[PDB]
Amino acid sequence: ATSQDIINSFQSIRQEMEAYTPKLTQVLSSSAASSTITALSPGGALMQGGTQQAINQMVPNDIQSELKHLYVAVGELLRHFWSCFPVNTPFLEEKVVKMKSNLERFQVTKLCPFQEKIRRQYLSTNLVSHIEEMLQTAYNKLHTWQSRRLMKKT
Amino acid sequence: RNLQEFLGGLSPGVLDRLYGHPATCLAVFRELPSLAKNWVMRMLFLEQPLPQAAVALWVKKEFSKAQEESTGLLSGLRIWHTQLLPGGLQGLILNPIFRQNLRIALLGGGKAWSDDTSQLGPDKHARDVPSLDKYAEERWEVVLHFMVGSPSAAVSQDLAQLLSQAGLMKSTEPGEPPCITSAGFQFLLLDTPAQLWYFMLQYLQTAQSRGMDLVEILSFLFQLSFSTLGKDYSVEGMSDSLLNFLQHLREFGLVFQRKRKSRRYYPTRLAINLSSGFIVVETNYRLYAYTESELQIALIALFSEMLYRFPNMVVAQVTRESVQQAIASGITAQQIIHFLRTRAHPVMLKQTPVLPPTITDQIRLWELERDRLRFTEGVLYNQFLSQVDFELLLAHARELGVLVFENSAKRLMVVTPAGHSDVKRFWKRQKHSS
Repeated sequence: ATSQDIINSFQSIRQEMEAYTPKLTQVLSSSAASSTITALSPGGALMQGGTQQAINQMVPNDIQSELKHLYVAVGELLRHFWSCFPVNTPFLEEKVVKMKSNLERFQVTKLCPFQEKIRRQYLSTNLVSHIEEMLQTAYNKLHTWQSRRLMKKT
Repeated sequence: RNLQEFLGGLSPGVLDRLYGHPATCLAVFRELPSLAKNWVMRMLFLEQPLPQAAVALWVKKEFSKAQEESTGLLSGLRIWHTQLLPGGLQGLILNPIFRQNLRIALLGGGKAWSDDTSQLGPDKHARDVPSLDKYAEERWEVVLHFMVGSPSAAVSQDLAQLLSQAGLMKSTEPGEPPCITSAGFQFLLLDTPAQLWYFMLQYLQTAQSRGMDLVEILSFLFQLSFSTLGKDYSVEGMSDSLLNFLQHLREFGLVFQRKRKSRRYYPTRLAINLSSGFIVVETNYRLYAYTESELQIALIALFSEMLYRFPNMVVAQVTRESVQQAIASGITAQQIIHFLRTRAHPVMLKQTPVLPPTITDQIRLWELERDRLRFTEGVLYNQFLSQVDFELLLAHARELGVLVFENSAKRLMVVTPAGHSDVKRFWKRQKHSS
C-alpha cells in the first residue's frame, strides 16, 4: 500500500501488544451499552421499523395502476431499445434515435404529470426514482455508444 | 424438587445474602432457562432499569409464553426487581449485588474462592482420581447398605437420625434398627445424583434444627460444585459449624480428607455433579448388565428375575411377575424406566429412543394392572322420593365437598363416611322445617 510507514505501524503495534494485560472496566460502559441497546431497540438504526409502513395502502391504488402502466410502457420501450442494440447496421442508428425520442416524449407526457401528482399528494415513496434510474441508464448507454461511434470514425 | 423450587421458597433476605458469593451466582445463573440467560447477559452492563414493554418486545409473539415463564422465574428468584421509572413507567434492573458478584466471577476481581493451596506445599499423602472415585463409590455403597440394614455397614447415629427424619426408615421400637418404608425403596431406586440432591435438600430443610447457617452451607456446596477434580483446597477460612458439616460430607464420600485435623480436602466427582452405562436391554425382555457390585445386582433384582451371574456380567429376565412384585413394593413404572434409561449401555444410545418402545409400553401396561379396581368407602343414598328433594341434598353435599359419585338419572349419590353425619342432620333438619 503505502511506504515503509506500513512496516513502522506493524512494529508499533507489535511493541504495543508485546506488553498486553486484560482489562475489565474499559471493555464496556453503561453509556455504550445503552447506546447499543437503543440502536438495537425496535425503531432504531439497525432495527428500522418503517420500511414503507403501509405501502400496500399508501400511494392509492389509482396511482398504483398508473404506475404499473408506466412500468409496462417503459419496459416495452427499453426491451425494443435493447433488442435494437447492438447497432450493427446504419438502419438501426435512426431506429435507436427514434426510440430515444419516443422515450423522452413519453416521459414528458406521463412522468412529469405523475411527478406533479406525487408532489401534490406528498407521497414519501420514491416511485419515480427507479424509473428515472432505468431511463438515465439507457440515456447514458446511448450517449456512450454514440461517443464510441464518433471515436471509431476518427 | 429442583434447586429453583427450593430457592423460590426462601425469604428475600436469604436470597440477597446468597448472591454475596461469586460461586452461588454462577450456580443460580446456570439453572436459568436459555431465554433468561440471554436477558441476564444483556443486562450485565446496564446501570439503568429498562421498561417492561421494551424487554417484552425482544421475543416474538408466538414465544410470549416462554418469555412470561422466564420473567416469572427471574422475579421469584429475585435476580431483578421492578423499579418505579419516572413518568409512571416500570423499570426492570438486576440486583446490584448479584450483578457485581456475577461480573467478578466472570470478569475477575476480589480474592479467590479458596484461600490458598501452595502455602502448605505438596500433599504428603495425596491420592489419585481413580482412588478418589473408588472411595466415593465405597462410601455411597456403604450408605445404601446401611439403608438396607445389613450389618456390614456401620455409620454414625446422626446419619440414622437424618434418615429417620427423611422418612426413608422409621424406628418403631427403640434400640432395634429402623425399618425401611416404601419411600425408602423409591429413594433407593432413584439415580445416584438424584439421591445426593434429595439428601442435600432434606439436610437443608432441617438445617435450622442444628443451628447452622443455610447461606454458608449453600455457598460452600456451590463452591465445591465448581471445584476442579483432583485438586485440593484449604480447610482454613471457614466457620466451625461448616467444618462440622464438612465432616458429614466426609461420611458421605463427597469430599475426601485423610484426617479430621488435616488442612487439605479433595473434592470428588460426586461433589461436582451435586449442583445438577452398563445395562443392555433386549427386545425379548432381557437385561445384560456389566456390573460386579452387589448394589447394582440388588437394584436390578428388585424389578427383574435373575438368571445368570458371570464374574463380570449379569443376565436377567424382566417378567410380569417380577414387575408386579416390584410395584407392590412401592416402585412405580416411571422410576424403573428412568433407571433403565440412566444406566443404559453406550451401545443402546444409538437407538432412538435408547430403550425400545415395546419394553417400556409393556412395563407401563403391567403397572396399570394393579390399579384396575378403584375403591372408595362411603354411604349410598337411594331413598329419594322427589327429584327436587334429591337436588337440594346433592347441592348440600357438593357444598360440603363430600360427594364421591352422583347419578341424577336414578337419583343416586355417594358421600364420604365422615360427611355422612352432616348429610344425615341436614336431611333430618329439612324434613323438620317441612
